This record gives sequence, C-alpha cells and structure tokens, in this order.
Amino acid sequence: VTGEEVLQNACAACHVQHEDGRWERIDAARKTPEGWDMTVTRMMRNHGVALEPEERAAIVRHLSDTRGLSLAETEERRYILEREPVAWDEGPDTSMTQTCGRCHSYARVALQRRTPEDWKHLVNFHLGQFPTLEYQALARDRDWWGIAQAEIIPFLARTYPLGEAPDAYADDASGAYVLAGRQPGRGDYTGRLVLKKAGEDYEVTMTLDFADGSRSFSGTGRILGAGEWRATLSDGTVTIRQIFALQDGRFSGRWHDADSDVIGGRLAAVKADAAPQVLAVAPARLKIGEETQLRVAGTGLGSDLTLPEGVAGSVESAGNGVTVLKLTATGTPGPVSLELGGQKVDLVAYDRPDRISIVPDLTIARIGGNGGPIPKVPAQFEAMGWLNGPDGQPGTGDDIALGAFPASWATDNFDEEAEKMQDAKYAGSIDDTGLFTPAEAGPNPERPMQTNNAGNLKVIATVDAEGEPLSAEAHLYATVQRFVDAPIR
Amino acid sequence: MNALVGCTTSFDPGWEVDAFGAVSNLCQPMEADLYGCADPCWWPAQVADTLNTYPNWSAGADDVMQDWRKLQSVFPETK
Amino acid sequence: RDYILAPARPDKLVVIDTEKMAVDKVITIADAGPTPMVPMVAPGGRIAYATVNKSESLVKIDLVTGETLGRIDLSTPEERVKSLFGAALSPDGKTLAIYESPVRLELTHFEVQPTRVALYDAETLSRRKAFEAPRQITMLAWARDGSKLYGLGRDLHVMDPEAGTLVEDKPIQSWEAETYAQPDVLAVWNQHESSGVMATPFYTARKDIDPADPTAYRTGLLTMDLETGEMAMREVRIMDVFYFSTAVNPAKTRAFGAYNVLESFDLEKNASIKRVPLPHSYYSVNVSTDGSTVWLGGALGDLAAYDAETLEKKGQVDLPGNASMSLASVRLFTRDE
Ligand code: HEC
Ligand code: HEC
Repeated sequence: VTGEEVLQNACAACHVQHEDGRWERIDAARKTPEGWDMTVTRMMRNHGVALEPEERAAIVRHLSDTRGLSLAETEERRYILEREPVAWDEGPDTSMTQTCGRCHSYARVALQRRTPEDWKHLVNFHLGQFPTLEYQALARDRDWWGIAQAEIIPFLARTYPLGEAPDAYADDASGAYVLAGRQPGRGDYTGRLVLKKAGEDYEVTMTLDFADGSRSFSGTGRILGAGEWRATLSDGTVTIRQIFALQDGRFSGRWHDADSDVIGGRLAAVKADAAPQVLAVAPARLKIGEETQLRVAGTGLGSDLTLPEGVAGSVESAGNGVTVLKLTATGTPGPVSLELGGQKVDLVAYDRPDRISIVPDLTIARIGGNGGPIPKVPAQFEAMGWLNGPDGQPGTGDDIALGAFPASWATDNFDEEAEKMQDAKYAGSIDDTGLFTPAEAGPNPERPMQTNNAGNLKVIATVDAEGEPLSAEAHLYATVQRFVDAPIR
Repeated sequence: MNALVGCTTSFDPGWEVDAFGAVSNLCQPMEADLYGCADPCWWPAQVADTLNTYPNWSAGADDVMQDWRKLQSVFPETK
Repeated sequence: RDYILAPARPDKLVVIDTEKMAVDKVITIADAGPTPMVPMVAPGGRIAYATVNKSESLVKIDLVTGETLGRIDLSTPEERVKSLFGAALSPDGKTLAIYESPVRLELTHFEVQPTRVALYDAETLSRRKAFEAPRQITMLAWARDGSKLYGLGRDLHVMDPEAGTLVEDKPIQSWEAETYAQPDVLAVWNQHESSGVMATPFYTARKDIDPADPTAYRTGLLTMDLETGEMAMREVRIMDVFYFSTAVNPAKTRAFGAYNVLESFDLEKNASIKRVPLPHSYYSVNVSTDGSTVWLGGALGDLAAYDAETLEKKGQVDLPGNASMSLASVRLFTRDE
C-alpha cells in the first residue's frame, strides 16, 4: 500500500484536501517517524479510523518520508528517539518546562515544526482531550488558558515554525560496514553491519564482537525521510531495535533490547572499504607501566604506527575493521596521542583515578511481572573513572575521562525514612555488572499499608587499586509501573 | 526530575516520585491512587485516562487490590 | 437517621446504613462507566442525583427502589461537555447547578469553549439557564438560603444564579500575599452537607523564611461557610504531611483531614488535636450528624468509621465486590428515622 492511497481512502474521510493540494492539518506540521506513528495511532484509537497493518505502516512511512525533519532539526533531542536511559530533559525556560514538559518530555515538543494556526490547534487539542490539565499541579496555580493563548501559542509558533521538509535519502546504503561502540554493563565492541536492499527496505545483519565473544542479529531496516534509520533484528528469542541517523554514508545512534529499552548500546559504522578512519579505541586508557592490549576500530587502518615519547609497543594484528596494538605507557598521567595509518588515536595515561562517579547518578527502575502484563524495568549503572586534570578541580568542567571501570555494586536505603521502611530489603538488588533488577509488582502484604516493593535507594560502586579510595553513589527510585507509554516519551 | 525523562513533575502527589523527592508520599499502595489518577486523567502520559482516551481501560478490575493484573499497558510494547 | 451514599465503579451508587454498619441498597445505573463522580441527595433522603458517564451525564434515581427516574446528557455531536467535579442541588431541591467545561468538535480540530454553569429544573430535568463561569472551578455549592452559587476556583467565586453573573470573588490566590506564598489548593470532594461548611486544606509557606528550610512550609485550612457566606483561611500547623480533603463537624468546632494519616484540628484554636495512621490511602472525609463519627472513603472500596474524639477506628463497611470509589464524592444524608 502507498501513502497517497491511505490519504485518499482513509484520511480524506475527515481531512479536507485544499485545491492547492495540501491537506488540512497534515500539511501544517512536520515531525519524526515516531511522532507520525503517535498521531496515526490517535486517529485509530480516538476517532475510529480503521487501518490494516499495511495501511498504518504505509501512511506513517509516507509522512516520515515527505513531512519529516532534517537530521539537524533533531540535534540535542535524539535521546528521546533512541530511548537513551542516561538523559536530561527540559524546555528553554521555566515557563515552557513546567507548561509543556510536566506530563511528557519537552523533547516531544522540540521535535516538531508547525504553522502558527496549527500550534494553536495543538494547544486546543490538549485542553479539549485532557480538560483536567488546567486543574493539575503547575497549571491550577495560574490562568492556564489565558496564558496559553497570549504566551505559549505565540512562543511555539515563533520558536518552531513549519519551514520546509528536507529531501528524502536517495542513495543505496547496501554493502558491508565496520562498526564500533559500547554497551553499558558489558563493555566495548567492534563488529560488522551488512545491508542488502530489498524493494524499499534493507535486509540487515549486525554482528557484535566483544572481548569474550560474538553474536549476530538479522532483520529488516529502512531509511525514513532525510536520514532516520530504523530496523528490527533478531537472534533466537532475542529481538533488538536500531535507531540510527544516516549521514555521509555513516550510521550513528543507539540500538536496544526490544523487550527492555534501558538495555542497549551506542555505535557508529562506516563502509568497510572506506579510506583510513578511526571509529574508536578500546580501552581508551593506559595504566602507566603496564603493557596492555588495545583494539583500534576503523577502516583501512593498517599497521603504520607512530608513537609519542611516553609510549612504546607494537601492532599485533590488522584488518577486518580492527588493528590490535600492544602498548605500555611511562611517565606522568595525562592525554596521549599516537597515529595509525595517518589517523590520530587519543588515549589517557594514568596510575590511578582521582575519583569515580556513577552513571546515571539519578534514575528509576520499575516494579513488574508477578503475574501482571507489564514487565520489570531495570536500571543499568556504570562506574566511571576521572582525573582531576590540570587545575585539580576534583569534579568540575575540565576533568579527564578514563572510562568505565569494573566494580563491586551494592544498594542501601537513601535516608533514615527509607531505612525505617526497609526499602533496600524489598526494592530489589543489583548484580556485579551494575545491573539493578526491581522487585515484583502489586501490593505487598508484608509491608506497612501493604505498600508496593517501591523504594528510595542509593547505589554504591567501589573500584580498584592504588591508594584505593574510590567510591561513588547514585540516587535510585525503585518506583511503580507506567500504564501509558509511547514511541516518544 | 529533568533527569527522570518520561516521568511526571505534577506532584498531586505524583506518579514516579513525590514532591519530597521520595516515594513514601505516593499512594500506599499505588493501587489506592491508581483510579484517582486514571478517572480524571491526572497523569495521562503515565496512567490511562478513562475520562476520555481510554474509557474502558479498568473494565473488569473494580476491586483494584485484587484485580490489578487485569490492567494493561496501552503501549503495544515496542521501542 | 444517618446514611452514606457512596459511588462504586463502574456503574453503582451504594447506600450504607451507618447504624447497622452495612449496605442498605445498591443502585445500578445504565451507561454510567467508568464511575459515577458527584452524587447529591435531595432533602428527605429518597431521591438522589449523580453525574456519570465520564462526567458528561447526570441521572436522577430513587434511592429506595433503585430505578433511574431521568437523565441529562450534557454532550452533543459537535460539543463534548465535562461537568468534572461541579454539580450541586439547591437547598430547596428544585434546581441543579452543573459546571460545564466544553470543547467544540470540528472535523479535524478541537475548539475549547468558555466554561459555563448550567441550571436545570430538578423535577423535570430541563435545561433552564446557562451562563459563562470562571475556568478552573472544581466544586459548586449553594448558599443555604439558595440566593448564591459558590464555585471554588483560583478564587472563591460568588455567582448570582438568577442573574447568571459573577458578583464577587473571595481572595484565595492572593490571600495574605505579604506573608504567605500563593496557596496551593487541590479539592474535588463534595462533603460539606453535615456542617454547611465547604472546607479544604491548602499549602503555603512563610515568605520571610528560607525556602530550603522545612519550617517554612505551612498547612492552612480554607473554610467557606455556606450559611453565613463567610470564607476564612488560616494556618493550622507546620506542613509535615499532605491531606487530600477535609470535612468539618456540625458544630463547626473541628475539621478532619485525611490521606495516609487522619488528623483532627481545633477550629477554635486553629491547631492540631490528634493524628493517627491509616491502613491505606483514603481521599474523602465526612462527619456524622451527631458529630461523633468521622467517615473516610475514596481510593479503594471500603468506608472506615473513626471516633471523632479518640480517632480510634470504630469499624469498616466494604462496598460490594470491594468496588473502588476512586476520587468520586461520598455524601452523608439523613432520613427521618
Ligand atoms: C475522522 C474520523 C478522521 C479521520 C478518518 C482522520 N482524522 Fe486526523 N484528525 C481528526 C480529528 C477530529 C482531529 C483533531 C483532534 C486530534 O485528535 O488531534 C485530527 C487531527 C489530525 C492531525 C493533527 C493532530 C495534532 O497533532 O494536532 C493529524 C496530523 C492527522 N489528524 C492526521 C490524520 C491522518 C494521517 C489520517 C489518515 C490515516 C487521519 N488523520 C484521519 C479526525 C480524523
Ligand atoms: C499532561 C496534562 C500534558 C501536558 C501539560 C502537555 N501534554 Fe502534550 N501530550 C499529552 C499526552 C497524553 C499526549 C499523547 C496524546 C495521544 O493520545 O496521542 C501528548 C501529545 C503531545 C504532542 C504530539 C501530538 C501529535 O503530534 O499527534 C505534542 C506536539 C504535544 N503533546 C505538545 C505539548 C505542548 C507544546 C505542551 C505545553 C502546552 C503540552 N504538550 C503539554 C499530555 C500533556
């Protein structure tokens, strides 16, 4: 089925196509593929618009291909599309953050462009569909409707004007690619991404090579609009989703477990036959006076290695997107760079980290399972190491990152109140990889008021060697299930 | 909680977290505040609003403490 | 003789005999889901009214026979109307005042309409008047003499039902602004019948105290006396806990607030008397005619009775099938023995 077909056979039942060709509402807004998915879903849910699976997919794809955003228009807000768990969401000012980011992310707003009249219709949609909106906290404290008309609508119109849709990707992304990235909780990886065009989609296989092993996933993907790549792949009973941006023949983005989007990894991929280019090096740190194995991922790297003063070593292997080095740093801690195949490789020499932090340092986990239809939502943590830097600055905007370090993980009550409730006892547990698994959902008769296995927790990580005074904490809210969720939160 | 992406910041008493930055002021148990949130669609981005969008969401679960397992997520479970 | 009229999802109104501490009658309403919202009892305790159907309709029912006597549908094909939490029957039982939050439903867009108050003749259930009203009004309550209609919004709005106008605003948002931060008021519970006083807790803070200091936050009590027509607002304690609603006793000497704890307040000293914990979260609060029993409801499916002086639990009445009351209003009425 084609988009034009669904527009005329389903959408036209209510949406008027003006004499100029443009459609009422439809041609007065631009948004991401996820955005269009949500709008079409509402037409089906709220207005009884009957759509077969093929029609639904066709219209959403058509809208993404003709009325989407450019990749630049998504800058600073891609976290919401990637379902990135380590993120921060806010509006341009207190007024917009409180008014438009108190239910769903403000990113949902920032990833749209509309005419002034349409932004007006959108605000009317909100108070019309959610009449108690003006009675809720942050709304009943002001003349919500008056302010919406005089300040919010004009702000949206002025800040996110319609503009023009970008041209759709028009090349053939088929071929073999080399990739590199990392998965919080497991580590760094290299690999391959192979695309094979099939009609308007692509057959896709992604292979992830970690230090301890490899695994491949196969499925289907497609490029939406200017450069939004979306794909679903599987291996056995495991299914993952790829949310990448494709620009200049290079993929970048995040992939995640289809059943638990908090679990996933980030990567970049370029054509395997490309000129010398470094994607990443793992590890990116060198423990002074200790020979270590380093995997430099990239294309056409070869074995021409030029090392600086404080580092000596050699190339152990090369080819297939990875050149393995054997290096040893000597001297004072700090940034160190070398060249391989004419490309710069940045590392960091150190004897011991000045401190470690927990990423994320504030997050949630959600109870689930227990016979219910909503699965638990875990929380992944990683202990990051740092170097004070030149100005000492134990924890400021100039520190040097050392990367994730293996560590011992533990949970405990955040404060006295949580301890009285024994939250740490019923809220769940964290394993040796920093993965926190929440408890069963539903009222727990063992707790006071038969309350849920929710909890106000603290996550503590402890790393290794030299001076060994490395510990960091994170604030974790083991909270309740969410019954409403969407492509864009 | 700008860091708690996807959670609500309207604390009446809230859904993911309460006004005191904890979870003890949320309904005890959550099931006791579930319909108070659902029926007037107080947190439509987190709990199904039966006032307009999902009128039949709680059908068959009148005894929320006993039948909470019947309540479904309205998101087909995807990315 | 005291009785309680409590809504139970998805389509019921339960009459509870407080003396027998048992269910008296279960009224089932057609096309009422997901839950009745605001019930009202006419003088005599025989006829009642209740908003239902996502607050878009209202039915008249016979509390003894359980039959639906009539119905009012506020919505039309081109305009969806929500009464939300605003619906009140006049003291003489002849007029229903219904709040209306409307949205016009065009082909492919919505058009929010100005909020209104509609007056219906109770006996015939006929729409008799409609006038624009302030937005953000939760509860509507009649003056005891029936000459004024009050609407609790960003200010206490005093409307003249006969003229269909807003004649006076009693300050809420600006109350003692030189001393206190703008009052935060969350109130959707209709439960003033036993005292003639519509009351709600509100939250604020002393402006001259460090906002980072807990001592800065205070809990106040707002009381709108429907008989005298006077509204009072005053601090009653330093805020350490939150209450969803409050009810005043017939004597007008005490107020009781509840959520996760139950607390009694002395309205003569404007101070706390006692506090006790609760087995689970509750929303609604009412007081018996003799003022000796405090009734908690809402949230789940049980009405809990507490001694007004000791706050000791006296008993519990479970609704049929433990059907939840959600945030619907729970009323207490009487029948001549
Ligand atoms: C009548 C039964 C409809 C059909 C068929 C379709 N749409 Fe619709 N649409 C309808 C209404 C009443 C509204 C306004 C209220 C709302 O839910 O927003 C809309 C609105 C839209 C919009 C704008 C939404 C916004 O973000 O403000 C879009 C982009 C839209 N509709 C798209 C759309 C498409 C692609 C349809 C064919 C599958 C379609 N609509 C059909 C009513 C009806
Ligand atoms: C809670 C009461 C909300 C507030 C405050 C705002 N929004 Fe919202 N928004 C809410 C929901 C529950 C939904 C999903 C509705 C559905 O069923 O599809 C949305 C959706 C949006 C969208 C997407 C609409 C589309 O493209 O089809 C946008 C662009 C949006 N919201 C914008 C927005 C703005 C600008 C707000 C401040 C005035 C705002 N929302 C507040 C819930 C709530």
